Amino acid sequence: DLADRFAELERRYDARLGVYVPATGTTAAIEYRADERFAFCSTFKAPLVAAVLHQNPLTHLDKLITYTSDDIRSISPVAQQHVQTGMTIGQLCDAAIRYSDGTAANLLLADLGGPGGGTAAFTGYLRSLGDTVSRLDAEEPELNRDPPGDERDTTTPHAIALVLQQLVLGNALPPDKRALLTDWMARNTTGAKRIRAGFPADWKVIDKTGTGDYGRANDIAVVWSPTGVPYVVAVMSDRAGGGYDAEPREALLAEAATCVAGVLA
Amino acid sequence: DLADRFAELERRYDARLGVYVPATGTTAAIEYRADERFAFCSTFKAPLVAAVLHQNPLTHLDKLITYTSDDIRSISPVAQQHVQTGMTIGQLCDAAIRYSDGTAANLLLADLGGPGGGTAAFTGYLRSLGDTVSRLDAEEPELNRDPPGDERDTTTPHAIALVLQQLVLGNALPPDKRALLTDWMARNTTGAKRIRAGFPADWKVIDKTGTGDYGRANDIAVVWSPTGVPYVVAVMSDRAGGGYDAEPREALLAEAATCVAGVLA
Amino acid sequence: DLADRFAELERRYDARLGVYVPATGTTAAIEYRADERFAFCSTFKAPLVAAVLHQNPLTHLDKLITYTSDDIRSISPVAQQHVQTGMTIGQLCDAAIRYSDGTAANLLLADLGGPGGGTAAFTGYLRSLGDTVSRLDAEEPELNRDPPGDERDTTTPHAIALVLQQLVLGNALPPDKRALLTDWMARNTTGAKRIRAGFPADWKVIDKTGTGDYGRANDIAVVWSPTGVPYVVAVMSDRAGGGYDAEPREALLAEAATCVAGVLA
Amino acid sequence: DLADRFAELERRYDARLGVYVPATGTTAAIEYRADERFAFCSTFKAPLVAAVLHQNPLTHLDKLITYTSDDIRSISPVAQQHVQTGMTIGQLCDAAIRYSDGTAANLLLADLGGPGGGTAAFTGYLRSLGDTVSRLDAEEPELNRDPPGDERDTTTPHAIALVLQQLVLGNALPPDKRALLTDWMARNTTGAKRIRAGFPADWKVIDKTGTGDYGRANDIAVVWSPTGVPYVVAVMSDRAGGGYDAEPREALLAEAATCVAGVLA
Repeated sequence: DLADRFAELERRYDARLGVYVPATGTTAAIEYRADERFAFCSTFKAPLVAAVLHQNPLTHLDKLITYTSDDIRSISPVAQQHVQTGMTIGQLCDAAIRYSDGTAANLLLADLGGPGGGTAAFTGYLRSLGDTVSRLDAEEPELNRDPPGDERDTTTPHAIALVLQQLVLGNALPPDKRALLTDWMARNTTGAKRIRAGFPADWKVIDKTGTGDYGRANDIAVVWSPTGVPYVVAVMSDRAGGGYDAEPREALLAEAATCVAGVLA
Repeated sequence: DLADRFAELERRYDARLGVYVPATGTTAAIEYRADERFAFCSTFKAPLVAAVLHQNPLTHLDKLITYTSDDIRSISPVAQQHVQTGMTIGQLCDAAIRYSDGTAANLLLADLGGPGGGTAAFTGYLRSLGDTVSRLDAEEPELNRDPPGDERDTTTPHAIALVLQQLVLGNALPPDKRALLTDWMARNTTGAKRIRAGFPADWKVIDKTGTGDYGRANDIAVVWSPTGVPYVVAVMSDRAGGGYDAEPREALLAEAATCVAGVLA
Repeated sequence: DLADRFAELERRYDARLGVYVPATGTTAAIEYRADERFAFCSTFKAPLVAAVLHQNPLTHLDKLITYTSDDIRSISPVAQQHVQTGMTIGQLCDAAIRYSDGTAANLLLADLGGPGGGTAAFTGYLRSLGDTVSRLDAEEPELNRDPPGDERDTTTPHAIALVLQQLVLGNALPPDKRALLTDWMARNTTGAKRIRAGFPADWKVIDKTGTGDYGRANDIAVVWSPTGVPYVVAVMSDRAGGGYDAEPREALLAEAATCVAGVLA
Repeated sequence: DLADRFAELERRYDARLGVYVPATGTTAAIEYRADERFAFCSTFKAPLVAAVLHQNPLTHLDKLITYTSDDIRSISPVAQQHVQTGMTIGQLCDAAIRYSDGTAANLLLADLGGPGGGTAAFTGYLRSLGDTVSRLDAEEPELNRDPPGDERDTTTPHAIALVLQQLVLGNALPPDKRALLTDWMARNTTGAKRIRAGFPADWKVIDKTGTGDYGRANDIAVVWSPTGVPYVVAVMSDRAGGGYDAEPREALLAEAATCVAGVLA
């Protein structure tokens, strides 16, 4: 009965929507286009910070990285502000999650090293976590604007929901590094009108958004019931039909989240 | 099926739940124990105010009313403070909507004249909105204490929703008088943890709570979707098994309002 | 010289304003009517929680205190919702500060015991702290409506600033108990349009507010420079000449609060 | 008095501070080093846009301007992504106000035509507004690195302040184009930590920042007191001496904006 509401919304917004909420115990797993590929956009920055955390001792966050004006090829609300002072790996993590800093993402990719600017190294991480589907091919800003139907720079709601579940709810990171990943997502500044807006205020919400061309708008999140149960909520959308220049519609994602919330209550 | 949910919430919370959302042009009506009598408790204070308004000119609102300390018989956070100065009728209106002032409701009843200190004149008024079910027989605070089974001082979620919908959305009052009600109901102080706690914050909510013995908790409220679509939501509950001292479980009404929000999104 | 802006502010709000900011290491005190008595109103609730915290082990915060609907003689946003279940001392503390709950403060005074329904014990605690001017005589709601000119239930901005400094910034409490009072003040709901509104958001502001008749309106707070210097700011006002029904003007306090920030920076 | 506060802030942050608020009817103007030259930096992009606006018709905003990868020489997070799409003038206007787009600056200058790649055109327009002092001479990013003492590419707080007042507050643009300026300015991303960070949140703030070398940081802004009254605040600063790569200190600009808020409150 919930796959009809989602469908009514797809036509309401001239958009395509994908949803996956992994199953807990006392509740069943919500899915809708759950295995249809959607473009990562900036949502990849959450496991990207998880990857960098994984591969290094905490003392590595204090390492200072330096960059030029030419490294700024995308919206960078923080990296634009320290071109000559540079920033430590730790701030790049802060920026990449809390401000969706495109440049910070691109440096953290580099910290991972390897071919393809670190993208292949990153897709390695997801595989390690059990994710046999996602793939990262470009850096910012290209990874937002692959053509519709192109499998490059894509994930599924099913697969991204489970990478998130392991990172914050599971054991992919040791607790000290996990709390860093969590607190960042919790102090995010970019998802106030998405899954955050579809849930009551006494539900805690930590999230990481993603936005790109072709009307793409995503929001992956972990939410906490007012009694303290956690649920993982992956919502994803595009409007590829209306062209590269199609505005995204955040309301669709907030409205989705409200259908989902009434189910988890 | 949304009715399996309300029976879940009943089991999880050890209660009897009652839900009625009038059908709008764009949605079908919600029903769960819709035409079962629940106790009014303090929810009658909303139709009470619109009664004094309906019979009297706006100038009536300045009739200062005086009272003794023996007239204070229920929770009356406001009446208690003016027991030597008195309160105008329009204060007793503020008093009784926003603080659920028991005593002020008793005065407001007396102001409607008639036998049983105005309860006859009041049920009388309800019937002019087409409501032949509900009745008010007691005063404050006895109406809160009727045994289960007993039909005195009872309404139903169907009955109360439609009355409310006439008074806030409909022409049951002219605009000048109508905005005094909606304003008090909007700046109410007693309902933060009920219907309000279960709709996301981009929804506007105005409510009047009621609470009494045998676990009685209610909230009648008019909500507004983030795009301005008004709905009407009547939620009532009692736990007439757990005893006369059974505690009311607000979470139940809040968990139920989230179910409704799922359907209206 | 900051005495000129204040006196200008007295004139266009038709109010009388008291202001005190104790002198920190590098900066000189700010005073203006700093020793003219002003009514406590509800600001006394914060050192009252201090007094209860002081005389009892932490486990005393679990004592269940039980009250009746007769005990509700004043605005009590939380105490009015737990008349049947009762409330613990730590619940009362939370209400007394974060919601200025009136009934909550009365039971806490009763926990202090002693003559005067506890007003004696509270006034003595203040002496212990160094305060030889303030005095609590009545309970709530009487303490809000002593007539102008009446020393009863009055403190001074001077005296209240030095009490608040010792509780928050000194050793008048031990760390475990002190960090409880701060958090309650840091998480207040009544203070958003006063000293909080007059300080840039990058400053941290914890406060307790007071409001009574004759346009009385105070706010007592500790603030933190965005580099972390702490300052104490006692601001108190009334409009007692306008009469018992004079409205308080919150913007006077925000604006006085902005005058002071300009000087702490 | 305030004059002494700004030289305090100068001593502590190790800069020379420049401050000018035009006098309004109600206030007397603030001046600190007000007619001393500081470097435009990015703040010229405010009058730059209004120049395109003034001279061309609205349709001109839809002229697409194509550019090469060689034309990217400054921090250009928006121009970096459209090297194939090109950008309309309206877009290069957005980029240059809200993201301080270096490479969209130049393009708009080249739209002003004439000699020096439109630097001669630009001052030209400045003089048509009364401003006899400021000159623009280079482009991005040369104009950000002129040595101290050099008069090229410089303005003064008194200078820039009155042009900004003409543009946002005055009649240097017909209201239809007057709104596109202020709108872009209101939704600016590059200046959260400067003047905005020094005025309370019930003050509305619009601004165009500038940054460069020798610790140069500026912020020109139009602020609105909570009652509705508008002021113009020009805040500039450098730290020549401490070196060419001497890091700029946003804190200073935020500090000084809090003293301004002190006087105007």
